[PDB]
Amino acid sequence: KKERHCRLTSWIVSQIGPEIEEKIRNSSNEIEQIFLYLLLNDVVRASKLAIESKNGHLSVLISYLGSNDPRIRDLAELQLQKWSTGGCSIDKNISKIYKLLSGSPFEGLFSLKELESEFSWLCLLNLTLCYGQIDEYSLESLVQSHLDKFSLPYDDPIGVIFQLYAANE
Amino acid sequence: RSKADVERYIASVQGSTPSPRQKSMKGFYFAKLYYEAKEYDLAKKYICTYINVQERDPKAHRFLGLLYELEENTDKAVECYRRSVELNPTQKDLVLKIAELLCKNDVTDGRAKYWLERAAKLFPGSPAIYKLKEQLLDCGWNKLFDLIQSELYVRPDDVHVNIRLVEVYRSTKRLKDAVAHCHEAERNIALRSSLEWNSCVVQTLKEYLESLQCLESDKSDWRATNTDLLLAYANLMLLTLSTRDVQESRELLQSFDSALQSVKSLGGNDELSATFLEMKGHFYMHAGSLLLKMGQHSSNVQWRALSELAALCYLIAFQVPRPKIKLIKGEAGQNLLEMMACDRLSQSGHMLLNLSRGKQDFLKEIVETFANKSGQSALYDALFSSQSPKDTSFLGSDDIGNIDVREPELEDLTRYDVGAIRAHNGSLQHLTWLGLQWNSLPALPGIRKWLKQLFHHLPHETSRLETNAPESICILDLEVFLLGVVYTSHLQLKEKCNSHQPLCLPLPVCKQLCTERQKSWWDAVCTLIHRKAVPGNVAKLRLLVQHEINTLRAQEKHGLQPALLVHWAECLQKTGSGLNSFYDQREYMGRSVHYWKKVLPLLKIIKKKNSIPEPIDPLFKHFHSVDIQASEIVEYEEDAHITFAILDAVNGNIEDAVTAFESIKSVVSYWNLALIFHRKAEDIENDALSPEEQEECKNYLRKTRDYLIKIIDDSDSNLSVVKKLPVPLESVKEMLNSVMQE
Amino acid sequence: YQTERFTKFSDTLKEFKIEQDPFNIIREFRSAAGQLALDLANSGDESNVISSKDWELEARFWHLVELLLVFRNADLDLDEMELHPYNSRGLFEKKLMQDNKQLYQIWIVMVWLKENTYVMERPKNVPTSKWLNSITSGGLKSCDLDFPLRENTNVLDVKDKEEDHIFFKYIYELILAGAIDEALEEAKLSDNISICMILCGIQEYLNPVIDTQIANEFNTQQGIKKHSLWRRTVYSLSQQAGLDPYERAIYSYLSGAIPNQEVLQYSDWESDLHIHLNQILQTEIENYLLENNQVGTDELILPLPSHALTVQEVLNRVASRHPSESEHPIRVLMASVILDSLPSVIHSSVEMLLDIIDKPYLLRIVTHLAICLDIINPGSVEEVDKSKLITTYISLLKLQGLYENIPIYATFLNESDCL
Repeated sequence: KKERHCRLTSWIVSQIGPEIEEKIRNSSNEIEQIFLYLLLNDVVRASKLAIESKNGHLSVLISYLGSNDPRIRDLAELQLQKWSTGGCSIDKNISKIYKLLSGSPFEGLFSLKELESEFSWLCLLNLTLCYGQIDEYSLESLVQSHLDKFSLPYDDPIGVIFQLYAANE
Repeated sequence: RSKADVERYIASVQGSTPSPRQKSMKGFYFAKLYYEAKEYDLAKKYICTYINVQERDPKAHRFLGLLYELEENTDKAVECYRRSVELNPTQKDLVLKIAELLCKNDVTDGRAKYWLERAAKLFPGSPAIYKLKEQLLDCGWNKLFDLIQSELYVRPDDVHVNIRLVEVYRSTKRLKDAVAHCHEAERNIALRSSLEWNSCVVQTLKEYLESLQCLESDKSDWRATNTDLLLAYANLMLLTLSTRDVQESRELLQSFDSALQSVKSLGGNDELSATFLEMKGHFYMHAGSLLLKMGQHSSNVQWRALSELAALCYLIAFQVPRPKIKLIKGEAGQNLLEMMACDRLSQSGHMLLNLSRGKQDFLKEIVETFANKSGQSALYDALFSSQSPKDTSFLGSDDIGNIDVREPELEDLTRYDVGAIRAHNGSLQHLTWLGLQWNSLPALPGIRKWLKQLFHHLPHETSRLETNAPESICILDLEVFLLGVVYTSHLQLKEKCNSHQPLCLPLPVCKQLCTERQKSWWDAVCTLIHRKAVPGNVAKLRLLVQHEINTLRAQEKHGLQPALLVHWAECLQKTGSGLNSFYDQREYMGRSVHYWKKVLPLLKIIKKKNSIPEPIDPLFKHFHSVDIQASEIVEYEEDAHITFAILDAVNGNIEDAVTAFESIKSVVSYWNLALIFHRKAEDIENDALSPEEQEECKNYLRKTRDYLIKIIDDSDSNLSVVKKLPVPLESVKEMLNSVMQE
Repeated sequence: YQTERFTKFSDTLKEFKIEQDPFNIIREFRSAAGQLALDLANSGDESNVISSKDWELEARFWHLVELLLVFRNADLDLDEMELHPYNSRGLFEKKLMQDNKQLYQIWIVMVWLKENTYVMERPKNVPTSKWLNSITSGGLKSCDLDFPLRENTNVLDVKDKEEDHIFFKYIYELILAGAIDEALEEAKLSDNISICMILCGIQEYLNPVIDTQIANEFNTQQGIKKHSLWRRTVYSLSQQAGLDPYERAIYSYLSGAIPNQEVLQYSDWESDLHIHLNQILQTEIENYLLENNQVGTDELILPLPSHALTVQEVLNRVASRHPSESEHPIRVLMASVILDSLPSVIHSSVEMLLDIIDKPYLLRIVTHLAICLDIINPGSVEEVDKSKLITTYISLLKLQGLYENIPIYATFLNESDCL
């Protein structure tokens, strides 16, 4: 399961690669770049840029992405509720990153679902597959979880294959 | 960014993906940055091209609709929202928007009506829904009135709608009806708490006083309406002080003082006179609260002088006697007036104390120095600008005679609080404040009595404890809840001032003391219980409550720090151990044992200096300020074993209870040992029965006497033991007198 | 009464020679000294606070002795661990600690060091929530720890910084004491979720499913896979200024580094020694992992030092950094035990009887230690040295007028004949 997961996610990163690299080319904000590096499933360069842009704590936090530590998951979500109940202002991309640490980035109450309009469906699916709750789910039911949140274009065949894969039963 | 940053990125992805389809699929992400660079004729064409290839994306379609909204092209913007909505039905906010825009542009077509109906069922009775209902009608006077009335039938607690009724009355210049409804509505407990409503109440009344209709009609009911103005002023003052800024609050005081001066001249012995009495107290109390607000921001020299000044104000208020309740026409009116009286004595009371704890008999000095008429001018000076005429200002003309200068008694304070729980509609703000004010006192508040005053006939413990469905909510759950809310609140404020007294803040001045999560829960369970929920929102409210139940009962994934559980356990034991009835004793002891049984596994891991698994978004914030230490573990294990024994005794396992009680030589174990030895004696003491048994029966009564004496002997010697008594010292002595006369 | 002392120690020896395992002797010696440490400490002349500390020190010495000799001597050799390359770093760390006794000893010593570390009382009146003052003033555009790092620290209110100081200092003391669970509890409960999360990176990755040989201790994967990264990430964070000195101190300790001067200046022999053994340890593990290709090149973000000190050298340096403390006669024994050069020092202080007589505890301690040693390891201390030591201590039992309990000490020579 781990092997298969790693190959799938390396491949998705192969596909979304240029899209995101373009987006990083045009960003004017460092924390957003850090997020985009997480979009390429590159935890280390996110951590590094964080470090460099003087965002050190975040940097540490980032290092958890891809270990599925449920403690960290519920803590990140907690921080998010506390902000989303008062929290006079939190940077738009730090909240996104915390939402990634929460393990349920659309399935949620600070939801990245609106990124539906800014990214390839495959890009977001990468987010579910990499963070998302890898251990608790089978590859199939995980992918299915994601698909349940987003309609794919009828005509797109790589979409179709994911649907047939997730459809299992 | 600039124009160059975004138009240079054109060549960035143009050199990465050059085919027309991928060039157009980047249009949304191209348009994403032109919306940020203030380019709307350009951003429009970028998104519109992505829509040419990705015609089924609800996000892109909405984004163009939101962009056509900035362009004010209603026909185009609406259509865009429609497409995003028909693609994805979960976009409720867009169903409102469509309904919102259709009614603003043109109502002639029924399509605007249709979308408004859907918007209503997606947001049951929201504030915007009526707004749209009025907009659709706008496109005649009698017609508007019927809408408001039909709307008020099912939504009598809506602030905005009732305001509109007064405005419609005022538009037809039938002000008598405006005040009439205004008066009958001052009985509504919800509206009385609405800042904007009370503001409307103050105006519609004044307008009627000056109105030609008020004089012509008669001078008999003139007094009646005049009472409501003062009441409105009091409520409006309470609210303005909390939300509004320093300037606005002070300004409201001048209108209040003008009204008081204009009213005192009439006097008499009726509701108006009685109202003036109670409202007079409120004035100083709020004025004192107002004073303390200014000093908080100000320097230390002004603080002491202002707090000195405020202490006098609260004192004046507290002194004011309980208003003559019998003297009012109706049951509703008199109960209201008394409710406010309790609120005055309670709020001013705790303030008087918290300010007097600063120094020794600090209160005496305040009176001896500022009770002088010189203080009256120093009060008018600090509060108001001296330019205003000091003759018609009530503050400058009041006869400050024989200030009691007697600090309040706790027992009196408790009954003031309990009677004023319904003063501010039981807002968790109100209770969390009181709970904190009692956090510094040696006597604890009757929370269980507060909740009984709020949710009547809500069982102490629900039979169906197995599930967390919120039909099984119990006064214990609430009691357990408020305890955490206050235990949490105290720690949060303690942390705040440490970075920078917390007790000294008056109730209006301080901000939210609980987390919006906690407040949302209390407001939900309150609306649910009191039957003022919404058929549509019933399921949502119900689930909102359900979410937290499993934590109040320490079930799966409870966000409870071990210290808070222990606090719950002991706080319920001692709360229950002092109760008289068995039903209540059993329940509170049961829950206490329950929470204990959940902590001890944690304490054992903590006993060996290990780490506790921290929570995920807990309901009650964790703190290392009160993290349990090994120094206190053995005590809790002991204090818990008592709670176990107590429940064993109440259930019938006397043999094991005594065996446990006797193992630990604690003052509390004596009162339990004594109380259960006395019962075994009293029942068998006088019926015809074996003489040998009678001697054994007397022998128990002899043990009772001894244990009560050990309590008093150890009690009189040391003060720390007096505080450990599970019941009052005088109660222990009371039993002993009867025990020995037996 | 207190001039009972010798009895207690003597008493323990009685019980041992009479139930005819010897590690209990020392355990009791420890407890005995500790009990005495309490006596002189409670209510006392301020001439007693000194000899009270010399008893607490005494006690710690017996403890250290127990720990190390138990591990070294109760060594009955278990089964070797057979790893595969597919195995997680967690297992390799475990293997390392199993196979390398030299290094595990360092662990044992650090454990002892932590055991005896002082921690402040839990801060009271802690605030409801984090950076509340800054939020309330307005001006936190982001509520994340890194915000005032992204742009001037002028963002954070003074009181908030003051509280962050209270927190990070408390967390640091807890970390040096081994109280990792308490540190996580404090982080959680004090609304420092992100710092908590940082503290979670301490664990190497294990998966009970893959790393079979620990499918007992664990039911769920845990720990973090890209640890060399984590470690550089933390270390770099540690070097970034505009953080509270205790926070930086924490990250230093976590990265296997040496905390900043502002914090380190207050560390004593024990604290400092601890810090540097931690460094040895960290470096040695990461090297063990590199020699087995269980580190991935991507993670070598930054240079950390690769050369581990020897315990010998750490001791020498820490010594020269704390000469007064270093030279204290029981702490010399502490080091002597740590390096195993212990009979070495026995024979030594023996020849110092031929400014050891000036301090009372010493002659006793060395004697009872020598006894214990030859009991546990027959042959340990030279026959002569035992003779000389007991001879001199006995003559003090005489000077104290406790002839009563001299036979017990006699039970180690035919020289006893002469009494």
